Amino acid sequence: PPSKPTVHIPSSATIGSRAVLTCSEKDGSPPSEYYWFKDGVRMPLEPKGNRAFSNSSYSLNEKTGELVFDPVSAWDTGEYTCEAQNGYGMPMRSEAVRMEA
Amino acid sequence: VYTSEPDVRVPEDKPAKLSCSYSGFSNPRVEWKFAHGDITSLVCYKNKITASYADRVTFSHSGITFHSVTRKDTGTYTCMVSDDGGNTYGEVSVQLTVLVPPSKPTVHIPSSATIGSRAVLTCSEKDGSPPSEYYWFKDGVRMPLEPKGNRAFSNSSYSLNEKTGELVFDPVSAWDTGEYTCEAQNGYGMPMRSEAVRMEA
Amino acid sequence: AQQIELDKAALGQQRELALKRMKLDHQALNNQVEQFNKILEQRVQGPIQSVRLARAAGFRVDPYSYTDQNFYDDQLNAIRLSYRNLFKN
Amino acid sequence: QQIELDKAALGQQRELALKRMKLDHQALNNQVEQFNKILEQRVQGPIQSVRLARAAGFRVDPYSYTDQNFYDDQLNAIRLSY
Amino acid sequence: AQQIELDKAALGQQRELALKRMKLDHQALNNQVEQF
Amino acid sequence: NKILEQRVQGPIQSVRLARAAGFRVDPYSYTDQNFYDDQLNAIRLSY
Amino acid sequence: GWPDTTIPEKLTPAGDYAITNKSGNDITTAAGYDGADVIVNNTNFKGMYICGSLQRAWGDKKISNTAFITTATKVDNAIEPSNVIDMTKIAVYQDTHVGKEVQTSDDTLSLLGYTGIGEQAIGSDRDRVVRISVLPETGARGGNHPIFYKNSIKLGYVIRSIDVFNS
Ligand SMILES: [K+]
Repeated sequence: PPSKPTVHIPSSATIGSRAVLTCSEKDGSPPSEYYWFKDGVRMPLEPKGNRAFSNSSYSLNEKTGELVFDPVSAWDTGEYTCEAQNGYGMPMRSEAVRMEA
Repeated sequence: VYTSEPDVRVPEDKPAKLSCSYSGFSNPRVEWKFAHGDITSLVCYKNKITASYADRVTFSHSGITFHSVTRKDTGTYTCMVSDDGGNTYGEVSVQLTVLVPPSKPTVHIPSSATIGSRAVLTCSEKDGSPPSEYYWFKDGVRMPLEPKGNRAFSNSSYSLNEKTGELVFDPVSAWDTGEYTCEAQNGYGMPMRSEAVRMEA
Repeated sequence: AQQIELDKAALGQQRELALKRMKLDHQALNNQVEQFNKILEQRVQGPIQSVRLARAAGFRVDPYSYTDQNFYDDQLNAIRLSYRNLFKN
Repeated sequence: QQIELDKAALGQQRELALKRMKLDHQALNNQVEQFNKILEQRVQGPIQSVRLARAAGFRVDPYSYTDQNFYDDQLNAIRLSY
Repeated sequence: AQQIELDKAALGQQRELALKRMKLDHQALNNQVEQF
Repeated sequence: NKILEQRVQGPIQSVRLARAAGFRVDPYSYTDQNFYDDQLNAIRLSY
Repeated sequence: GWPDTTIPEKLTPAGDYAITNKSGNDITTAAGYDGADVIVNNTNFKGMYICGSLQRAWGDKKISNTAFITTATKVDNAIEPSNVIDMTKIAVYQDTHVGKEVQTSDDTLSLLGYTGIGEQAIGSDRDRVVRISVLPETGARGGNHPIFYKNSIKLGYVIRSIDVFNS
């Protein structure tokens, strides 16, 4: 399965800045993917949709969890967390962490 | 959101099912969308199939089904689902591969070679669905992945891209003459053996 | 100018508050029907919601037994049923 | 320069109370179809419930199919605004 | 002419927006009878 | 929604609770249908 | 030993089980099963059976899988209910691992279950019963009436059972 994955988060970025969030795991066999939360609800694959995230802007490297915020909008504040899963066992989740604009 | 079988493999014209198991919603709304490389389209919207595909495709909010398929329908599908207004949300992606077996592939033989020089043998095929790997022959028998070993072949030398066909006599030897062929297969259907050709050293 | 300047945005700030107490009033008004347009459905599934129930915890319930043709299709089948056995040996 | 703010703040009373007046239309436009629906289901629900249970093969109990009691849900969806 | 121009235009809105409600007030009335 | 969520998962639990000890079951009162008119005060009439 | 119950409807058997409560959900547990407005069965092999399917053949590894059978008329990718059984109306949905070639798959099958969740009895809709040409049938006599013999049966994906009628 995935082990509990590592992450890296700046707790607060500047409004209209750039920011990056990652989630890493070691025991992924097959390689564990990564999917992000925000206040619990899982993050889309793109902000491009009627998602409440049409204003925001980012991309994903779901195999790497390399979540972007380029630019960082004001509303992009949230409780972000990744959910590691190789589609086997159980999806393991990282710590609870915030981010602020 | 939840699914059961992402790696679907089917022939042409035959069915499919694309499970989209969701949970925890009150007034959901479902969104399927096609995707392959540059191409993108909507299959469904508001629990309703898009007119481009409704004439053959069905619907059910556990997952959809194609009454029939083509290789063009291959790609990637994504059952984006949301509560009414995004109070709750999830996603899932599914990718597909219709099974067209390969055809008699195109071959590439310099029928003559200089010895100590370099020759290049390649093979090429169109109906790879999935991409049809190649496995080379000499004199009817099959050539290794590496000539190193108790092969009767390590005296010569070559290098492969067996999925692609890039076979190179690096270098050629006088011993290397024989009757060569590429053997096409995508792990489905019969292997399409190609035209056999000499290689004059 | 400052007296205006904070009032330049006071209205748009009230425009933020305004739509949202208009939203909540809309969030429940539709939801009033969401409660209602399916409580009525339960009356449509009166029987099975009781029989799919008791069979689950855990009884031996056997509603299928009936004897009287009070449906107008049952006897009408019996009309034809008795009409065929009559001619056909 | 008190005019551009009043030209717009006419103007916020206006299109707000608009929506207020609009939403009070759906307060009752939804209510009527929350009521006129009854008089169909007053007859149609039972017709479908019995059309349902007949599929399995149950008894039908031809006295209790007509609710007539729980279809006093009109009693709370009856206006007397005042 | 701010205190003579933009005082009467609002009166139209103050007028109409009530008469909107007068219908909706009138609407429940005759809708009640139809509902009665 | 808790109501309709209970509404089977009451009696079920209640019976399976009682039957774990081995009572007579009273196979009409397992389902109540009256006390589960507590919807009646949990209904909007927002107005 | 071939059974008698048609499918309810046209359907293209192409995938896995799926049932959903409320027409707005998907559920995979008991409390969710009973805790249900209704049951929907968004499945593609709904009114079918659960036979064992030893699934042999010449030169075919990839061990046996389960089958699903009814009577129905087959049209090129799907089926439709017919109840007048002939040599053409037989139906199966077992994956015998066929690539690009005739298989010649001998098989054996034993009646073992059902699929049509949401239903609540079998042998009650005569229109779905498989008869060759004629259906034996009676009505009340004297003051005596007919009967059936109830007999529980398996269901497949869900642990519950369902009630058969038997003459
Ligand atoms: K086999």
